Amino acid sequence: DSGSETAFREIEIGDGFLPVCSLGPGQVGHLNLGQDVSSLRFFAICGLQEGFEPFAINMQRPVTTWFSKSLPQFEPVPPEHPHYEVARMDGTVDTP
Amino acid sequence: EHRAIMVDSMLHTVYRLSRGRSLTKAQRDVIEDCLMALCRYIRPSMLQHLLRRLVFDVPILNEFAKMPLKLLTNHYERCWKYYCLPTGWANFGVTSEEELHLTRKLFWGIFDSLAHKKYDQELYRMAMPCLCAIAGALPPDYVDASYSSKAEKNFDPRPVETLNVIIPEKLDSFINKFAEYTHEKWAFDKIQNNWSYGENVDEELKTHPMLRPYKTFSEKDKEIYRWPIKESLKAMIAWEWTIEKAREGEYNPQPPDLSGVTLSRELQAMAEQLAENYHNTWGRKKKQELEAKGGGTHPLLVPYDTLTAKEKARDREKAQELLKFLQMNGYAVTRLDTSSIEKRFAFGFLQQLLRWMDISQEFIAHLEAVVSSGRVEKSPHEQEIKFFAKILLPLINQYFTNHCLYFLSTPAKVLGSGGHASNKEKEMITSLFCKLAALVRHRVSLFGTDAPAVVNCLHILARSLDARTVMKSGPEIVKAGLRSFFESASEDIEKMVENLRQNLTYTTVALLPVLTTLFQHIAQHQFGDDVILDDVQVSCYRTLCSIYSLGTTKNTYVEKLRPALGECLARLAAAMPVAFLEPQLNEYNACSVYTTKSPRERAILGLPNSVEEMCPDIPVLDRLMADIGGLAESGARYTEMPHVIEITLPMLCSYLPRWWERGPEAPPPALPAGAPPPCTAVTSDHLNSLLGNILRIIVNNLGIDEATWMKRLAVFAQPIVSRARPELLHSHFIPTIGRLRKRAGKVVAEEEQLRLEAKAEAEEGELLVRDEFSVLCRDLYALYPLLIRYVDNNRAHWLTEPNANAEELFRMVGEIFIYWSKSHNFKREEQNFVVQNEINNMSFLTADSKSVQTSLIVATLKKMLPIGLNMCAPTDQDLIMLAKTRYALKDTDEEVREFLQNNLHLQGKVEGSPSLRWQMALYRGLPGREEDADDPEKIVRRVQEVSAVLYHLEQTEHP
Repeated sequence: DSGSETAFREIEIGDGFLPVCSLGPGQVGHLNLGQDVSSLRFFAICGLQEGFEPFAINMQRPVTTWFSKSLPQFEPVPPEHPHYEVARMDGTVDTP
Repeated sequence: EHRAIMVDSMLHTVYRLSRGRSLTKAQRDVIEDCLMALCRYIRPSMLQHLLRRLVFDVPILNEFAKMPLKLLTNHYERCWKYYCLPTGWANFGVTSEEELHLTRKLFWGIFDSLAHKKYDQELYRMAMPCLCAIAGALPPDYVDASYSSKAEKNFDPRPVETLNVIIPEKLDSFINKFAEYTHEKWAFDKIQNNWSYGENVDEELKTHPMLRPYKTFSEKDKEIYRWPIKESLKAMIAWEWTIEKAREGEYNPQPPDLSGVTLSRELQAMAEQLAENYHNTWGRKKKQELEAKGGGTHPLLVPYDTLTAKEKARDREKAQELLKFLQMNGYAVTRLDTSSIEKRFAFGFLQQLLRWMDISQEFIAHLEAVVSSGRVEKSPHEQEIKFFAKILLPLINQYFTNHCLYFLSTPAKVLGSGGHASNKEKEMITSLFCKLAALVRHRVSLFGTDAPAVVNCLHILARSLDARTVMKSGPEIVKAGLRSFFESASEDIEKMVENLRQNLTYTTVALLPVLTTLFQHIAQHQFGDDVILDDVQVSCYRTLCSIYSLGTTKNTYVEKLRPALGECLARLAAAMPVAFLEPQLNEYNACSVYTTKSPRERAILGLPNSVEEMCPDIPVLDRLMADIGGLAESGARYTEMPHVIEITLPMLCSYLPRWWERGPEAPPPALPAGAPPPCTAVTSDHLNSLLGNILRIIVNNLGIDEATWMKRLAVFAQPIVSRARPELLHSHFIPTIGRLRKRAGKVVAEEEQLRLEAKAEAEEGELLVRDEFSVLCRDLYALYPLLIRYVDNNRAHWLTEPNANAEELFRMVGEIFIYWSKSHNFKREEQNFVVQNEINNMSFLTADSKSVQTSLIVATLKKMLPIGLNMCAPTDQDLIMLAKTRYALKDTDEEVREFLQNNLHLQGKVEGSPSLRWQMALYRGLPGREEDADDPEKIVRRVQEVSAVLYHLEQTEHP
């Protein structure tokens, strides 16, 4: 809206970054990382000769992806949970 | 927020000390600055208590209320999203309708107190930012909880006079019955807490211990508890209402007072006034205590409608439950059915300025009637003059600027994020705009100090005033008002034709720019098809030819304002849906009055049944292209034909792009939908030829100095650079950029021999080359925006299929860039020309459509650097960097060429490097790429040029 090309002008490197997508209901996308540079369309227009290596270009195996499986599963209550806490009260006497 | 009660009390005490007496100027200053800086860093959630205290007596609007008004104009300006946006302000919550009604009450109080208090300069200077801030903070779609409020008046709440007012006995039986029932229902509330009411006093009963049924329970204390409800019902009949029962009917009762049922809106308002009755009946006794101490105000002694959610609920919920309990038990009470449209803030607020607009017409009726008298000072409405133009005009300015998206929002075309308006609210803002046009009609000389304010606020009124609902299913009064305004404006332009050969100064500075903005606003909707018809279309019909006659005239008086006329006619050209420039196919055009009307109807409307006869002065678009092609071939000059460039080119470049969408080449949605003929032969060739013609006129008049119209010619050709034929590149863009390159190179040669010259000769020659470089930057800023649009249009094609013309252009613009980088005088003359003609905004406009950061030359270099970056090979990219470190060694370009001839022996290996491997793979598999570029001459030339571009670009960004 201001007119600059970059969406985020300053990002910390931190612990790294990963190609990510969130598809809604009844939505179809094609997450082409760029295993084949010829298969990567519009890359000559944007990304090539600007210094952008296609992500996952030499990686011979297709990149293993991780999807947010919406199946409920029991996991231990974190000690850092900002809403619930679990106390390990000892046995003592007249109390288990 | 954890300890908000004590910050509330501390804010209250600081306000008490700030308005307290026995304080010097500095002593009160410290307290008031503490108040301001304190509220600056306090969440607006807990400030509503101070806002209640503040709205109690800020409407007094005196010196003691000066600084609180400043506090309000800081706070309400700060928390815009908290009060206005339906979604709450970031990291905080959303305002309550409670606090929103304090906002409304504060705005109305300041407005009416300003309308009563006589004009004081000191007061009005500060009161008006507060009004703008409150208007911005309060959202338009907000509706008050009760439109028909009590609106009564340390105010003393007057107790309801129904204690002594007689009560009819046809409805006095149930007053007693209901009061006794509420005592019984209090006992029922006791037993709902598992506390059975006991005949005697018992400690185990946590709630009211001693309670008996009315047969034995003492009548005196029955009346003690029951008198507030008895008085409440007696009030509810006494305040001009009828609580007479709908049906014939009139210690533990299960049904309590409930508020489930809805009932009428005015009856809800009466219930709200009944809550006001509760407040004042309880508040008389509390005010008796308050005046005994003479300190502050009890928190609930402040009006119930200003109280917060819980304390206002203590009366509101009681009123609703009592009235709806009546209605459920068959006891409907009737008091007027005001629509929610009029209940909305925005409708009532702009209607309020409509009523003060007729009051402003009253003071202009006392001003215009006496302006004929010389040296007149009779001002019976001096307060009206010093209120309207002083406060209300920038008030509607700011409000319309900050809520124009909702005025312009439409139930179908939803533009405002908050929402859209009602049809009535859409039409009378148009009527307000027309009545302000009448208010300024022939009054440019009058209120001259506020004349720029009038014209700017009417520009703000000239936008978001038409939601294409007044024209389509709108009140005929407002439709006739706007149609007569159009007819009067066209007759006004017809008066300027006689003048050019007080309306003259009312047009050259007020009516013409506002007409320009209005037509631009119509074009930005692009729904002028329904707006410009019948009277509107005939008025624009004659306006178009009349201003063409002004273009025909060649006196200096029309010369001085012809650019403004040109902007207006371009706007109406993009707002005219008749295809005025195609008279041959006006029957093909459906929007024409010829198509819509019968020949007899045209005759009685005064139309010659033909656009040709209607405009004998303006020919067809084919004739205009023949003219402009002949003029460009003959080398048109700005002194030779100023009218063509500033008048007729706006016609052509506003008609052809917009009417391509109506042209046959534009894809119709379907064959039956596109069954009406396109009524134009423009297609895309006419756009392409028009762009070529303006490029030719710019390069032909590039030599002559002055010609300031280059800037507005460029922004007028902004929509025409898009969708151009690719051959135009080598046909026009390459030759004129080559001419500019060679000219600029001669100027840099003059600068270099000027450095070689003596000192005083260097200074004088430096001034003359500053003049030459300023006109050079003028020509660059006239042409290179077109280059930017063209290169963003065709960058993808030139990158997918490499273009030799594009590479030649790369070398062209690149050596222009290196001239700019070497010449420091060039850079500062670019900045000088930019600050002279305000091109800093124009460069950003060109960049967004399709200083050093906003430098046009470096911008068009970074747009099209990928062209030369494809020109160079990935194996030669290593040579590129090496030549870059070498150029950072400040080596001469002949030297860079010879050492690169040496350096051909260590080109980076592509097969060894995994990155260079695929870069070489794509570069070689590029369809237009050949191995002929491996020749050493081509390698050294292309690597030298490209690496020079990168070097100079990095020196520009960070030396």
